[PDB]
This record gives sequence, C-alpha cells and structure tokens, in this order.
Amino acid sequence: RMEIVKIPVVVHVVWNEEEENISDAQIQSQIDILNKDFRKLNSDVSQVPSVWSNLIADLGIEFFLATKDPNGNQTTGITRTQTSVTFFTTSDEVKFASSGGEDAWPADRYLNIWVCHVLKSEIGQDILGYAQFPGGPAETDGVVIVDAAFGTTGTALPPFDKGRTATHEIGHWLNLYHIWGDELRFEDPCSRSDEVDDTPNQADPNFGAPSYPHVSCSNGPNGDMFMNYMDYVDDKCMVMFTQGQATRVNACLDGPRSSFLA
Amino acid sequence: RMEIVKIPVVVHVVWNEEEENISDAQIQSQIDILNKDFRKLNSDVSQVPSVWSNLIADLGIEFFLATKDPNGNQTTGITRTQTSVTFFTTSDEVKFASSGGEDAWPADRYLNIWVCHVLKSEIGQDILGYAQFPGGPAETDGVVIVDAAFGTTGTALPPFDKGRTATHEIGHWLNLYHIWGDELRFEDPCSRSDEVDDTPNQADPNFGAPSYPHVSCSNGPNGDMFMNYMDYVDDKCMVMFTQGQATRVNACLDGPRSSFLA
Ligand SMILES: [Ca+2]
Ligand SMILES: [Ca+2]
Ligand SMILES: [Ca+2]
Ligand SMILES: [Ca+2]
Ligand SMILES: [Ca+2]
Ligand SMILES: [Zn+2]
Ligand SMILES: [Zn+2]
Repeated sequence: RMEIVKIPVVVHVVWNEEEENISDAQIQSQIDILNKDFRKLNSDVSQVPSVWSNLIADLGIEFFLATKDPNGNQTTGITRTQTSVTFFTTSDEVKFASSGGEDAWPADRYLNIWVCHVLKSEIGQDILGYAQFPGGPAETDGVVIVDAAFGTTGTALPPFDKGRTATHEIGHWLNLYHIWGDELRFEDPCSRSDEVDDTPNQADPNFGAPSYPHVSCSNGPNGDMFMNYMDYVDDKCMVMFTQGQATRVNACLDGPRSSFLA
Repeated sequence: RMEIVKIPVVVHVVWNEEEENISDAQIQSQIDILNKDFRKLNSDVSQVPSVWSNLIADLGIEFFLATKDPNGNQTTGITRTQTSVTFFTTSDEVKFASSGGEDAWPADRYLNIWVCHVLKSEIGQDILGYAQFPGGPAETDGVVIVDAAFGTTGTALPPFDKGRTATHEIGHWLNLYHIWGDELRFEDPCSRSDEVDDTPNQADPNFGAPSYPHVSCSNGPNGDMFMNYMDYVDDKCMVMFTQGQATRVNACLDGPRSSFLA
C-alpha cells in the first residue's frame, strides 16, 4: 500500500505588466497536472515504449494550494506581488521582497513556487525554470517557473503548455538529477551518472520531440529514455518517472524533507 | 589620474573543526594579495608574454578589512561562526545563520567574503569558490572561498596558495565572465563570448600551467590568454586583467555598485 504524501503549495506570482498576474484558473491547471504526473495518472503515459512499461512509477505524491498561511490563518495559497523588475535570474532575486520578488514561506511546511515573466541564467540565456535541491537554505527553497511555461491555459504557450516544466523542476526539488548526468563541455559525454540504474546511460540532453530509439553512449538497441521528465524534451514528449527515480524521491521524503510526512 | 576605489571587506569565517578557524595572518595575507593584483603591483606580472604587455590593466581598486560594522561600531572586519555543517554548496547555505553559516552584511557598503572548509557544486564536484554577479539579491551578495585556497600562509595549499581564487571570484563580483565563454557540453566551443574584445576568443578553460602559446578557436599565433585571472589555471600562472576587462569593471562601479564610490 502506498502512503500518499500531500504537499501544500504556495504560488508566488510576481508581476510587472498586468498580463503576468496570471489567473487562478492557470494556477489551478498546473496543480491538476502535478496531481496526474506524480501519480502516474497522465493519459500520455501510453507513449512510453512498451519495453520500459514495467519501469514507470507512481511517485505517490499529491499537491494542493495551501489552505492555511504560515501563522495558521485562512489563505488562497497564492500571493500576488507587483514589481518594477523586468527579469529575474538564477541568483534568486525573485525570492526576496528586497530585490523586487516575494519572500519564501517556511520550506519545511510548504513547496514554494515562484512564477515570473522572464528568467535568465547567469550568462544571459533565457530559461523556463530552475529548482533548489534539498539541503539548501530555507530562504530560497522551492522552484521558479516562467508564466509562459506554467499551467495549461492562460499565458502558457506551446511547446511548454502541458505543465511539465514544473514536473521537471519539482523532480529536482525531490533530489532527481538530469538523466544525461550534466557533463561539463570538456568532459566525456558518457562519463557522468544520474545515480539511477534504470535510466539508461545517456550522452547529452534531448530537446524537441526525438524519435524512438535515440541511441547514445552505446545504450542500444533501446536508446535514451528521452521521455523521462528529467530530460529536456518538449512537454508533450516527457511522460514518466522510473521506479529507480522513485527510490531517490522516497529517500528525500524519508530524510531531508521528512517534515512533509504525516 | 586614477580614482582609487576603496572597498571595505568583511570576512565571515565559518568553521567546524578548530583548524578551519583561520588565523588573522592568513586573512590579512589575502587582503595583501588583492591589493597587489587589483593595482597591477604583483611582481609576477612579468610573466605575461610581451606581445600582450600593452593590454595589462591597473584596475584601481584596493580593499581593506572593515573598521566599522553595519551600525557604525568598531569592528575587526572578521566574523567567526562555529558550525556543525561539514560542507557547503553553491546553494548559499554558508550565507545564512539558519543553515549553519553567517548572514551577509549590507551589500551596498561591504564586500562579503565567506570562508569555509569544503565547497561543492550542485552535482557534488569539489570547488574552490564561487561568486554572485552584480544585480542579485543583497542577502547573498559576495564571494565564497575554501580556506585551503584563501591567503598565502596558514592552511593555504599549492597550487592554490597565492591568493588568486579570491582575485578570480572578485572578478565575477565586478561583472567579469570566464574568458572562454562558458559553453554548455553540446555547444560549439568557439561560439560564446566573455564580451571583452581584447581577450582572444577561446575554446575551453585552461588548467594547470599551460605553455605559451596555447592556440584554440583559430586564435593563433598568440593563442589563449590563459594567464588572465578569469581562466582556470593554477595560481602561479594567472597574473593579469586586461584593459578591456577594466572597462567592464568601471561600468560595474559606475552603475550597479556605484554605492561603493566616494
Ligand atoms: Ca542562491
Ligand atoms: Ca542512469
Ligand atoms: Ca552523459
Ligand atoms: Ca573575448
Ligand atoms: Ca569558448
Ligand atoms: Zn533540470
Ligand atoms: Zn569563475
């Protein structure tokens, strides 16, 4: 029998122009997707090659917008903060009131999700989202997603309009690593591990919509598990976590995030 | 005539075992190095190939341990905080008391330098230090260096015992990018720029002690400027900033860090 872990979420919408102050419906659409993907209830799980059907996991996690604020008072579970800031970066400006964002709620009790319009990496690349892995400071714990990649209605835009950026970043929040192993430019692309046996060793990230099989690192004939949420493919293409990943998630819930357990 | 910008520094020593509570002498040795490297007074500047002699810059910045704390009271400019934490990461745990580190002093008035024993990247690689570029939140502004790579005496160890890790990270703090451009694994290694014309286009980081010339990206015959502080070579090998880098630094001081100006 699975113990379903129910995670309270607070969504911090940080907006400059009115259009970025995204609707309640758009936010709720994201929660709905999380409750499918983390329970193996997404219909598109049918896309997984049958050779790997046996490895598809139900992570046994569900999410809901918080009903009580950190001090025990009724809340919608959504904060909305106007800002004059035109873009945020991975340096966490969105996570502090002082830098034109919104302060985190207590990370031992809530999953903080910030949503903003523009997000850049430290070297100016536009990105869709970023996570903090377990064990970092509470002040910046959580995930950040751009509004055009959040939810399945409103400002969400293809190919990132199926809510999978949040599924991917929350995977990091639960201690999952990129399936290809995150090699640096000069390292052998077959050399690093995501620390999960049942995800095939893989060269580089996959983007777009690859055709099965996509072989790398001598992993034929089945190839890369590019339909795993921890690859970089388009939303419609990523549809599963593995049981080996569930093991890591379980270790995260039993350890550093055990405060979320009943 | 150069206007010398004088930057007050606070060093936050965060220590678990006694040996990590580094000496006043070791800390002062680091300040002494910064005051040579940022003024072109380091004797090893003679190591620069003569073809590039004309490009070597005096940044006109000097550093001193703060004499007044954030509320105007006398200070040594050094905080020392015992911790039970055994390693810190790029997630900034060392920058908050809550996560076993030490809170930043106001970033508009001080350069925060944290020193700890062990530092890892997000994927568990041992690293020597890391910076926050300008514009990020004040709470985490500054640089972090491991004690074995800090100063020129005490616990500092070759090949990182000439105080250059701090010179390099403070370069980032002043808006300088890696000279090779930070390509991702799958990108053309000649494709990204550090946004400085007088640093030659360069494939990858250099490590150790390269022999001149080291050509990449068709940048012959002179090759990579691997003796620049913003490469990744050993301390004894990095000895200069360029005038083009000085331009970026000046723009940083005139803009986002203008609060440090007299
Ligand atoms: Ca941070
Ligand atoms: Ca694997
Ligand atoms: Ca790989
Ligand atoms: Ca250049
Ligand atoms: Ca390059
Ligand atoms: Zn990711
Ligand atoms: Zn660097």
